[PDB]
Amino acid sequence: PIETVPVKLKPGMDGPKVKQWPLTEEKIKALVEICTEMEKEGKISKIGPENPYNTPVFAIKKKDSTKWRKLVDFRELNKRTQDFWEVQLGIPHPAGLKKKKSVTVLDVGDAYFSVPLDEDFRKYTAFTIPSINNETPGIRYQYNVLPQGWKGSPAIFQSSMTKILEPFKKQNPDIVIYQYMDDLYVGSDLEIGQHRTKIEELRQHLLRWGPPFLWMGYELHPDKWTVQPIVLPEKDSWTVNDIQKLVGKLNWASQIYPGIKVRQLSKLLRGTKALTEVIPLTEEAELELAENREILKEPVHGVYYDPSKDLIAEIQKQGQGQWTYQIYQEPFKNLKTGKYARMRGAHTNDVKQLTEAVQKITTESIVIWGKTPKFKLPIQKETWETWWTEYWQATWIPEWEFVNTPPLVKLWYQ
Amino acid sequence: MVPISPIETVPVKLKPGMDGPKVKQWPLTEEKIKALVEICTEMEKEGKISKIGPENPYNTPVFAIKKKDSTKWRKLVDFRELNKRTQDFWEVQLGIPHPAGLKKKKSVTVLDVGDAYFSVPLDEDFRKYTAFTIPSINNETPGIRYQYNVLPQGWKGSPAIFQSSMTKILEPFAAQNPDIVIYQYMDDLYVGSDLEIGQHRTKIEELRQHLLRWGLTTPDKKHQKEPPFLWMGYELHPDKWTVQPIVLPEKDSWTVNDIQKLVGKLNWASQIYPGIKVRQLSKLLRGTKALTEVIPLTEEAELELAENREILKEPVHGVYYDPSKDLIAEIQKQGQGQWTYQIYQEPFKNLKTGKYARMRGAHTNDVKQLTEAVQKITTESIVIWGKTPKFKLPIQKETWETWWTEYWQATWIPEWEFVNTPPLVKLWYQLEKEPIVGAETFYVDGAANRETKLGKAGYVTNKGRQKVVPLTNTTNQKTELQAIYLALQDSGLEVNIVTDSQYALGIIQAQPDKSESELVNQIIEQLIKKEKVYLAWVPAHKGIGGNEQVDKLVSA
Ligand SMILES: Cc1cc(C#N)cc(C)c1Oc1nc(NC2CCN(Cc3ccc(C(N)=O)cc3)CC2)ncc1-c1ccncc1
Ligand SMILES: [Mg+2]
Repeated sequence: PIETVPVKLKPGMDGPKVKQWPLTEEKIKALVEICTEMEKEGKISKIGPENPYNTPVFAIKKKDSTKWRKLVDFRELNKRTQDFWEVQLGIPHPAGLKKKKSVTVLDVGDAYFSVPLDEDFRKYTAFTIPSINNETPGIRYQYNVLPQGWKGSPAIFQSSMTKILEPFKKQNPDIVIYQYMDDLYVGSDLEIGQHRTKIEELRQHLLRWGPPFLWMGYELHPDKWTVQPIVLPEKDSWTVNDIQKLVGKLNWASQIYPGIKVRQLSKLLRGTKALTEVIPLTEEAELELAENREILKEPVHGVYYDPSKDLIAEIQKQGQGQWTYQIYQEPFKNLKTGKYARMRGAHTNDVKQLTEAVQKITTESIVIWGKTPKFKLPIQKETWETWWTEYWQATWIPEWEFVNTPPLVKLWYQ
Repeated sequence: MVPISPIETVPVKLKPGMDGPKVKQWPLTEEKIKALVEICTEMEKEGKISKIGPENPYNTPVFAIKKKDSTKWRKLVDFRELNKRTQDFWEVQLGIPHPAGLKKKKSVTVLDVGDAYFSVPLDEDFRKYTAFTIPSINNETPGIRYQYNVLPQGWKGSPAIFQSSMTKILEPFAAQNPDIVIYQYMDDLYVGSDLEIGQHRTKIEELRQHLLRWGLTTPDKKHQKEPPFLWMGYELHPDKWTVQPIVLPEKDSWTVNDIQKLVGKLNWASQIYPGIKVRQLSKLLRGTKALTEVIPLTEEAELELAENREILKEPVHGVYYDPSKDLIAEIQKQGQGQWTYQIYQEPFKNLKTGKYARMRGAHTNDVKQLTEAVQKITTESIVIWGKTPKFKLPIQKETWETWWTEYWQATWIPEWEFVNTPPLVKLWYQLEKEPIVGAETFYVDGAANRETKLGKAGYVTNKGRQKVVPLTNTTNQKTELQAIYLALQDSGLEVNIVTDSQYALGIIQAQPDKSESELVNQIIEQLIKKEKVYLAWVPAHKGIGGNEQVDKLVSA
């Protein structure tokens, strides 16, 4: 690769001017060592004060690894980089990736460092290694090659990636391969035994066709990904409180499902009764409950993925290490719901658990639709922004907003 | 002649679309013109400026200004127009160091780099934009035209380009001398080390020998100011640091700007003076922008101000950082949403102190404010020391565990230990997760007419107890809260409450312990008095008995 691709920002937009956030000493030291090596290899170069742009940088440790990885937060630059088409009008998302028995994720971002970047665009990738206590000037760099995390890197490299994968794609027509940013998602239907070595067959390919983190594989099983429909209790004796919670849940579900009825169940709540008093169900209420239970078994109707609109992901903390979540584009039309439990290594850290939930939900969103959702997080902004980088292990970063008012809805996914 | 290396030129451009300045030269007196000609003549011999022909179409006005005792003239090129059209730069001098993060240095030398400032060449393709004109005597010859060859004083890019050029020159010297520290701001160069005073200086001339590679003369700074160094408003002493002496003025009439300068003194003081409070003072500056407006001080601002003077009686000093020791932060609650903290490595020797004020809002509680103070101190400590301190907090471990395991939001506090320093942060009430057996059940409701603002609130219970109260000048949301308040007032120590108010649930489920709404505060006071409260929600207008009965009792 010797001839670059012309790239521009979007009309009427300057480069990013995003403040670098504070870094611990151990992350500064790791970034200094990493960037010293990248500079010797020519991937980045020092810049002068005539470059006013900046993009934040930090360092992570990937899952089951011991060496630091540089992570640039290109979220603002990506928003300002022109939309890509170039080679074709766009590759459609493989709807079959989500139905494979096993999907392995590979970090192929190091391959991007072999393609030079447009010399006119390089100034927009500027970043700063800060110093502790501002005692020295921050070390300023810009990229000479396609950077990991930039929207333009997989698009520009797509032609080269296709030619490297072609001998393997010809051999195996049943293996789905999807690329998202620095990640390669390789889905098969054969068993785990030498699915690993067939994935190892991928590694020697890129190795001979061209890495610090190539050796690792993030293994998923989307065929065994469970959904969470709406479930009504099954009881032999219903208290006033039980029926009251049931009517509230059914009233909420009526906004989602047509024909939900509570009038017969509301008739049992006739009078001013103690909350713990047992109420025998009438058969008209028993019948109404049965019809609602049947309605809630069929899927919601009029629910389609619109690739022009954003995906929204809402998350609720349910306690005891359990988290529920819903993905949608319009309210009350969920495209996906789910629930997690036992976030490893975080039994006494809420924020670490939430951070892992965000990464898992984003991974699922990439597999199903090929993009990341915008999160509504049940956490105060100042708590999240202080800590999330300490537990981040992915090479992409989604967008998020914060929920400050407790939703009444947590009870009805409980 | 010893060959000197050229200082690498920074390429500069104007903002896109913009052109260079074209400002007309002001009329000058014959006296000022003679002054400007002699000065610019000297500057041309030094290489700073150069005469240009008439084809350069840009111009910036020049002036001549007189001083106080020095009966001299000095020029002033007014680059305000050029600065507007100059590109933005990376300013490497946003955040200054904090003294509490600095380490002790046995020896410190201060050298002047003023003469070196003019060895920094200006980008050649940009010089044409710096053109200025000396008008001629009696306007009878063409004005003499000049442009700069070096960074002009008052030009936008001069501080950034000068600092960057010095850093690039100094980088190999610091990297191969890890025993010293080099810090530059403005035209002073500070060099510190833990080398003894003889060996120290040898490195100093070693730095001079390195700096002469680019032909930079660097003598010691005129009138070595003996300690403490007055830097960015601090007082840097060999073993300690402090704020420059603060004096709170004595006044009988306090206006807007006096109180605005008073928060700045107290805020600046709060970094080392423990226990400073500024709320009841900062509260008097709510919505006014007339800096001459006089405002009477509350009796609480006098109490707060008099408390500040007592803290400011004797100067306080902080220690410098020792990486071998641990880093500890201790927080105290001060009241009215105010918090103070101290950061130290050994007891009673603070590295620094500070304060935290709660954010604006209708409802709040102490645990959330404590969490916010922790995150602010954490972020500040990362900046100053590159690490999180260990926390000493006035909250019991059991209190925190109950809070975060039950709170609807994710929350986290880093490694910390309880310190028994009243007033302790507590949970003042805890709602039940399940209905209480044997407790009376209150179905509450309220409603108001938006036309007349007349409303009713009340309850009915499973024992037949009932109340409806008529209300004036109220809203739907206030009557829903009043109904809950009535149920709490008239019930025993354990009570089940059923409401249809999503607004009231949203407030109570936020677990406030204090509010600006007097009605919410009354509800909190009742909840503190109870043994057990179960609060249940039901949808309105849905045939739910008790709720239907009380809804039309209140709906007039
Ligand atoms: C931020 C900063 C401001 C000034 C000023 N003006 C000066 C310096 C050198 C400086 O930079 C650093 N200053 C420190 N220490 C400080 C300097 C030393 N005093 C004590 C002292 C001792 C003996 C004397 C004496 N002999 O009279 C007088 C005073 C303590 C503060 N340490 C590290 C750095 C640093 C710089 C660059 N990169 C990394 C670190
Ligand atoms: Mg009502």
